[PDB]
Amino acid sequence: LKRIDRMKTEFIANISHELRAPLTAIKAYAETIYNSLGELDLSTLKEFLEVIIDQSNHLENLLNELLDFSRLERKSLQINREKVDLCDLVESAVNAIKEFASSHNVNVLFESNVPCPVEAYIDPTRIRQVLLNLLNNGVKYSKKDAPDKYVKVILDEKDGGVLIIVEDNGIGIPDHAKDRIFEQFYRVDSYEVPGTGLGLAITKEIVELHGGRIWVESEVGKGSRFFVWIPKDR
Amino acid sequence: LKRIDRMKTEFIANISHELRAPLTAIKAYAETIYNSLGELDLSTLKEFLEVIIDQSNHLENLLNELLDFSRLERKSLQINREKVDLCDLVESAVNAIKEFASSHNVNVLFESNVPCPVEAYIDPTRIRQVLLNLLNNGVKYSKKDAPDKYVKVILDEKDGGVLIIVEDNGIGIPDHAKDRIFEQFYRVDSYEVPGTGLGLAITKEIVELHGGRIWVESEVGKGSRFFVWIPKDR
Amino acid sequence: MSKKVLLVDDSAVLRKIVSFNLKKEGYEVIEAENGQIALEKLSEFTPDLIVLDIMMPVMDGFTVLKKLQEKEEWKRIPVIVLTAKGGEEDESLALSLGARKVMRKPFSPSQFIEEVKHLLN
Amino acid sequence: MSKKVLLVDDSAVLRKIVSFNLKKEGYEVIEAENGQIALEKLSEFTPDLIVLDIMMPVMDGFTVLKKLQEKEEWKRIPVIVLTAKGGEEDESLALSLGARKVMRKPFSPSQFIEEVKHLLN
Ligand SMILES: Nc1ncnc2c1ncn2[C@@H]1O[C@H](COP(=O)(O)OP(=O)(O)NP(=O)(O)O)[C@@H](O)[C@H]1O
Ligand SMILES: Nc1ncnc2c1ncn2[C@@H]1O[C@H](COP(=O)(O)OP(=O)(O)NP(=O)(O)O)[C@@H](O)[C@H]1O
Ligand SMILES: [Mg+2]
Ligand SMILES: [Mg+2]
Repeated sequence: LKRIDRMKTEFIANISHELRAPLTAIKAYAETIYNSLGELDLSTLKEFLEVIIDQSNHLENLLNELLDFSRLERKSLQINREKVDLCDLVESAVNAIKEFASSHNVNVLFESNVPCPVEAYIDPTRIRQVLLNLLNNGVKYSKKDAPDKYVKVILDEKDGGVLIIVEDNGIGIPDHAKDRIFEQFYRVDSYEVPGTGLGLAITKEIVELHGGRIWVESEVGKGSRFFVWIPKDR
Repeated sequence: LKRIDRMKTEFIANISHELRAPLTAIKAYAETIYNSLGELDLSTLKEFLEVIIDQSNHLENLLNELLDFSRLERKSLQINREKVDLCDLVESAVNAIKEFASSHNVNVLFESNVPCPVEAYIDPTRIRQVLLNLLNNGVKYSKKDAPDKYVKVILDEKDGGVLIIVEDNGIGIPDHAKDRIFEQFYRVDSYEVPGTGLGLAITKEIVELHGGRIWVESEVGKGSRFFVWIPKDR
Repeated sequence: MSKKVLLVDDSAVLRKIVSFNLKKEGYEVIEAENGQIALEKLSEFTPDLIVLDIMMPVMDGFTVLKKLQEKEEWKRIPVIVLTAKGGEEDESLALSLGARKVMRKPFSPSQFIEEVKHLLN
Repeated sequence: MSKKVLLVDDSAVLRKIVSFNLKKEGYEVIEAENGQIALEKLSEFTPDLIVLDIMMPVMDGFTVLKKLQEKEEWKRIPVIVLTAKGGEEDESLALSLGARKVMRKPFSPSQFIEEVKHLLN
């Protein structure tokens, strides 16, 4: 009854898939700058260098997912709560991924049905990772052929706790897989998309360690919406 | 019963250790060049670029190890034989490691007891991987810092097949661990040494697919000697 | 007149680093984001060498190779396959589909350029 | 009247890029391949800021930290821990051993120099 070992070996090939693309860029751009120093103006030199730095951050995301995976098996993943302004924290996360979404054309909007500030007793680092994870998934799995592509977070306070929503016009999760998207290693198989299946598993562990829950409401083709409920725990 | 799942997760953490060091170097060097373009002389610029290309090749070895691990599971690894002079093959492997050996202060040798050429119906690509693996291990787990560190390759033909010996002044393999180093993921955890564990596992698969076998003779402190026997063919 | 090559890949990051090194030797680069667009740009002209990725949205590289060696004007066009799929059978399939060389990612820019100059003779 | 920094790590590949970015700001660099050599250099002078790696041969970074808060001539030296360890156990441990700040590997050089200057003022 231990078919989890069968799923871990597929996680290996997924790591090699996530490692194969940025390594191709780092190796090619580095040897290019080396053997073509005289054929580089200062703009293309900085551009190639910045491409090298961008791919290392992709691999840095891959390294941090392997460490947080080690902390889900250890069950040692801990949260360190601060008194953080929520609309301030979600603005710092929306600001960061705004440039990445521009490379794939996606408007990252932010609305707040409650007045900023929205203070809470949460860990700003892990919640920001939750925001950057849900926003990275909203832009990546967003439809390609479509005009005015967007992804919008909504700050709200329902049932005492704080309810955050992440809406997008993405491809939508089918009604048969919407249950297992939070389980580890699970991914909606449908081409050359890099992924490991741990994004929502760590997102689920971070939110549930904060004392709340996270679920998803999506339609096939229309869009996707993720919900995160967390108490203030003053 | 099924501790293979336990030894797989430790290998997952080993992938993160193998990824953390070159990524720190690629991130640091590529970002220094970007911010210090007005302070980098051309010697240091090419030197920093050279470091980036070197660390990218360290990660490329990591990518190809995960791909070969995916071939040991599927049992899909095949060899493509062609009549290759073995002397030109080993001399092509001791020089592809001679620079990496001089960095860690150690030289390579080639004492062939049979005059060249030595033609054999083998796969030169996979056998070069066998040689580079035994040489890289002959310089990685070498002596602590003792004088006269070397790694020797002895070409011979005994018992109807070609017999190669890889000698070194390494730390020596303990007699309690000499019967499991070829098992996957195994590594004598006797600190700052990167280790995947399946280096000799792929080496064993390549040799046994060529028809022959491979064993190890080692004494603690005296050094290590790996024996590879592959028959000649038509 | 300068040489012309057709660059086919879904990764714009790869198309830039290959267009640079291809233009470094004096060639003219024509990009195509997938296999279907590559066939469309194959109607405006006929290149002298094609660099083809395999895993691409819409139309994959194996389908481009099959469409190539069946239409005469495209039969003799040498095609290098620059694919991340370094599988055992993937190389033999693309080679059977008419490819002159199959290179794997990550790749060396100097090695790839020297192979392009080989097929252009 | 420039500041001098004691850089401690077992990888010359790291010490190279850190000694470069430290000398960029007009600092002096004194290297040490392990923790025992770092203490041997600590008898010759007294650094303004110490950069300390954890995973090292001979003498790791934890023992160096304990011997820093011991000898009351070094107890007031600001120490930056540049380690590959990331678990909350390792960070809080080095913090209790007298370290001022712990940064994980990989690290941003601009943020590292910013913290080096924040501790030197
Ligand atoms: N915004 C979205 N719209 C549509 N489908 C989604 C969205 N977010 C996630 N999914 C699907 O749900 C699954 C979520 O898997 P996840 O746990 O995020 O692993 P992952 O995709 O590898 N994340 P990462 O490693 O950060 O790229 C994916 O297979 C997607 O197909
Ligand atoms: N030349 C050598 N001298 C002494 N010990 C060795 C030598 N080669 C291998 N070993 C031992 O073999 C064990 C595992 O080797 P191996 O199976 O190749 O994994 P690895 O070398 O750690 N992986 P990688 O280096 O990434 O290929 C280590 O614990 C070493 O102690
Ligand atoms: Mg592709
Ligand atoms: Mg170290």
